[PDB]
Amino acid sequence: KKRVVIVGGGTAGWMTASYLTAAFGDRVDLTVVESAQIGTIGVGEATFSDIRHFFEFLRLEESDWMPECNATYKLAVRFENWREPGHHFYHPFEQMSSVDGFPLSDWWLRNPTTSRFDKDSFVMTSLCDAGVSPRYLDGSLISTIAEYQGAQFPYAYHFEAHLLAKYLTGYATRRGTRHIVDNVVDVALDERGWISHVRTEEHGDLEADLFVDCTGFRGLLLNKALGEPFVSYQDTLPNDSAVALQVPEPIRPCTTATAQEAGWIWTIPLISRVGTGYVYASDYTTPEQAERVLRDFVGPAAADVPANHIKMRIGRSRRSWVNNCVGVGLSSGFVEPLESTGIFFIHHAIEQIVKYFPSGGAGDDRLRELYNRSVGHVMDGVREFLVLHYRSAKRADNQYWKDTKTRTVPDSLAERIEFWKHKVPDAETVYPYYHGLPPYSYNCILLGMGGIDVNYSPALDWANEKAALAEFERIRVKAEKLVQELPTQNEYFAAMRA
Amino acid sequence: KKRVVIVGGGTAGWMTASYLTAAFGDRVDLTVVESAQIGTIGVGEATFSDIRHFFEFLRLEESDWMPECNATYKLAVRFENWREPGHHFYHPFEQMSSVDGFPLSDWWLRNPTTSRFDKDSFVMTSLCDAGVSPRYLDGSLISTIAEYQGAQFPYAYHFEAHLLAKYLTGYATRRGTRHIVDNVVDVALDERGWISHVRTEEHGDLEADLFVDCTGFRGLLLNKALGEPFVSYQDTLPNDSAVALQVPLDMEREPIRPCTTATAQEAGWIWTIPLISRVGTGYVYASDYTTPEQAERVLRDFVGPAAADVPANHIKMRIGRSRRSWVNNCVGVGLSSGFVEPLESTGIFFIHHAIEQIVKYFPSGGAGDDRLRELYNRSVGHVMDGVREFLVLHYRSAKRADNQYWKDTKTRTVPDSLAERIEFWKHKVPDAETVYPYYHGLPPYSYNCILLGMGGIDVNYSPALDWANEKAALAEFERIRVKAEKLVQELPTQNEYFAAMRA
Ligand SMILES: Cc1cc2nc3c(=O)[nH]c(=O)nc-3n(C[C@H](O)[C@H](O)[C@H](O)COP(=O)(O)OP(=O)(O)OC[C@H]3O[C@@H](n4cnc5c(N)ncnc54)[C@H](O)[C@@H]3O)c2cc1C
Ligand SMILES: Cc1cc2nc3c(=O)[nH]c(=O)nc-3n(C[C@H](O)[C@H](O)[C@H](O)COP(=O)(O)OP(=O)(O)OC[C@H]3O[C@@H](n4cnc5c(N)ncnc54)[C@H](O)[C@@H]3O)c2cc1C
Repeated sequence: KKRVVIVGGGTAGWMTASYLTAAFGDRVDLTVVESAQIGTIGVGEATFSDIRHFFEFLRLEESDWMPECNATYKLAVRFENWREPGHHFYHPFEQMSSVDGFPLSDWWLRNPTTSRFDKDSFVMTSLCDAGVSPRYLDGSLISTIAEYQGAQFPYAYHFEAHLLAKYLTGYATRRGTRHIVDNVVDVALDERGWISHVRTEEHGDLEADLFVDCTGFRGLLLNKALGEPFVSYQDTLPNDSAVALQVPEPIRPCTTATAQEAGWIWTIPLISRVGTGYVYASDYTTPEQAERVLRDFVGPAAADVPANHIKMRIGRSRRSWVNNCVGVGLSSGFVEPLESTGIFFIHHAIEQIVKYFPSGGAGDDRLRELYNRSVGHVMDGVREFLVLHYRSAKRADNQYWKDTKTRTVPDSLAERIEFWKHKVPDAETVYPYYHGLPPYSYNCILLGMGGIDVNYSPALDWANEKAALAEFERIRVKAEKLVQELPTQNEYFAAMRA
Repeated sequence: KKRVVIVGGGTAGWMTASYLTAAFGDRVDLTVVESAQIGTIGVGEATFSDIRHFFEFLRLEESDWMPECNATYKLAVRFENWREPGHHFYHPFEQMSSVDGFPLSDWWLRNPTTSRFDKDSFVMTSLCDAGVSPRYLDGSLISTIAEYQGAQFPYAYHFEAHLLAKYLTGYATRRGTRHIVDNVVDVALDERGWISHVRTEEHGDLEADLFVDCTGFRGLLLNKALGEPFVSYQDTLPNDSAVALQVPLDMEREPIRPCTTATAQEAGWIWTIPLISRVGTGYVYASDYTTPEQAERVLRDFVGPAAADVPANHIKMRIGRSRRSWVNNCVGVGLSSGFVEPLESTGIFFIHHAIEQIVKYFPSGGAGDDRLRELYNRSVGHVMDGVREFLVLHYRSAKRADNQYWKDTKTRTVPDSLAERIEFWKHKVPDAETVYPYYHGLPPYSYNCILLGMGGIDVNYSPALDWANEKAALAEFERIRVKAEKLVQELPTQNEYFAAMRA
């Protein structure tokens, strides 16, 4: 009978408790200890293509939780002004078809229907441009995380972080999770360096077979108590700061990432407000200037809203599971939210905690090794993907954007980029370990950002293009039909609440 | 405009010609040169989970080609006597379900319904045991190769190799392939080491933008002319020889079993490939442990009196792969590129993958061509290296240890990465995280089937399954059991199915 103690009551702590509750029911003992004094990070409002697995694993329907979390649909990230002023493109959550053995991006490079690869190749692009729900009013859409990401439309969500945490708190406590409001004030280690207990101020000492560090950037257990080194990603991704605001027509079904002079601004539309933030590199602009740029970007509704200034710890713990302690969430690592991967890292982590859950006996070192390899691959792969956003962005208007082309690139990515100049990204040339990103994602960024010239495959000069023309026409016909038929998110969620 | 000259008219040459015809039509000029005097290898009659992509790419229906090739269905490989005498198990061409994030093999280890993982977890196992067709008499089953292998039932075929070659010859020649029957007697190189032409005995010199070496083990262009080194796999897979028979049988006497059988022997294993009118059979063996004469005797004894007066085909195998399969303007396809023993019938898979990749990385003649060749070589090298690991696992996990040969399977070299995987697999059944990470045509369920069937390595179920609710897993095992018992009562035999196809 295993006991798990989760330290931290942010999104990471309550996702962990709820997921473990859904996986193990009352057969594993779960305790969350969270501080009333120490706040959560206060952001984290957009998700990634994994996310439908999480809510379905909890056996929750969208109507169960979306109204309570002011949640909306996220069908894509909309990138504005990365290639050039006034240009936008999408990374949509939608599989890219292959025709006669070549991805649609290859055919598009040879014979584009329009100048917009995303518009020609994915229906979700038109839904985002039109501002419609992916689901009809009758509810219809137009087991592992990986399998859910393989769905035709593996869409995601926007939500209020605090409301999701409160929702998941009720979900987990109603299903047996013990909820302690207290500070962990000491982490006691035994002679072999394992955690023997966490000491609280008022609830005594908590023992467990597994301690989950969900304490955020501070990494109280994994980093402080166990001394696990942290590996910076700042050589390749200099953005180290953010300033965020919550500020009270069709709701656009995507996150917007609008490139700025020293970083980029997110727009996350919720049911009753917008979450917004400027992620920036402090070497290139000040917190004062970044807040000014953000408030100016939002406009007069951002006048007297309080700013949340955040210094980010960018990188990952060398190992996320050390002895009897596993870091989940910001304690394990973090990269800038350009593709909204933080909750994906949490979700992946907790799926892997279940997968590699220890017995207490033989094999546990190998299970921990596999766990650590899996989470390290996800973060290292995503880091490559994020670097590609900056390395392929065409804009070069100032020192910041010029430096994206000269700074460190992971060596393996540099080689992939050289291949991608003549073969569009595919399974052979993408980071080969699971990191949540199928090849179409790389295609969307590479072609959208527009800074690297990509050649279509010479074979397409001799292949008959009839099937490819037919597939582009099918997508165009479907997109124009869907845009006329689907309701807005406003109407959809009004009916859901009703 | 572009010119491709294919040297060799075995399975590799005509698969290449027909595939390029289907990919490019008449927009590329194709020539096959093949020797009337140098025969083909004379074996290669079972295929792999990739294969339905090939025929569909050529826009062929099963009724178009199967009767002409005396073809049958291959739903699995049946491994006999590898674990222990009298034991069999399958590697079936059927996806393995996962329940609540764990593969069915994990749940089976915790709570097996029967002692047979393959019977409990795959419907195709029962079809093979029962000897029935995967398709009803009405034809119903119960764009890239990888996507075809992802089908629920990515089944394969048996066929007469020479009849398939003849069929593909007609297919390609009727669609514009020039067919030269002649010997290539010289391969001339230009100053930069590229092939300038191939000289034939009677048809002059042939130039091309791309030469495809389909000359078999001899590798006339890739290994001889261009000097490309060959990398032996014999450290890990010692089987180096084969003796084969084609045995006519009244295959209408009894149901044709829808699988290849691999029956372990004292110094290797014997294949049985059932066709419409005969059986292809052969003994793959290690020459250090038995002689050709003893191997032929064992094979003839295994087949029985129907092998009387049937001539034996003794084959020395070249086991390994070319260091690079595409060098300058020459790409090796088939045995010229590499070979591993046919334990999982992967040779035609290698050809099929190679020709798909030839189309994928087809050169322009200009910038980028070195990178395209690099990607091609990496892709085919990963396929062969991954399949090598998978084959080694058959021997490394086989329980039988009754003689020196089978004892030596446990002490022989194992690729270091596979040795590490095996240590993980003792506590986590194979999955995407632990299997060879590059495409090699083998999803994780394949590793599970071999690991659990061979029975020589103890595997523990995941500790999490002690706390996970097993209702959904029991429901899935029951669903498979119910479906399998229904299907075996309803499906026709292959005999009936193909009799109606011919009608
Ligand atoms: C600027 C920014 C933008 C982001 N945008 C996104 C996005 O769009 N999408 C996304 O998915 N993710 C996003 N993320 C990531 C996301 O915020 C985190 O992945 C997620 O919120 C989980 O945070 P956490 O629970 O790990 O840490 P926190 O929110 O910091 O929670 C830490 C918890 O530990 C508790 N704690 C700390 N010390 C103690 C102690 N001694 N005793 C008891 N309790 C203690 C605290 O009280 C708190 O409950 C963003 C992050 C940042 C910084
Ligand atoms: C024992 C054994 C069992 C096998 N079993 C299977 C199996 O079950 N499944 C499977 O998929 N694969 C199997 N394989 C592999 C299979 O045989 C090959 O994948 C396939 O037959 C392709 O052979 P090839 O065309 O490359 O060579 P070959 O059949 O040797 O053909 C070579 C061709 O090149 C020609 N040639 C050679 N030199 C010259 C010259 N100078 N001029 C002109 N022409 C020339 C020959 O005449 C011939 O046409 C097996 C192989 C062996 C050895």
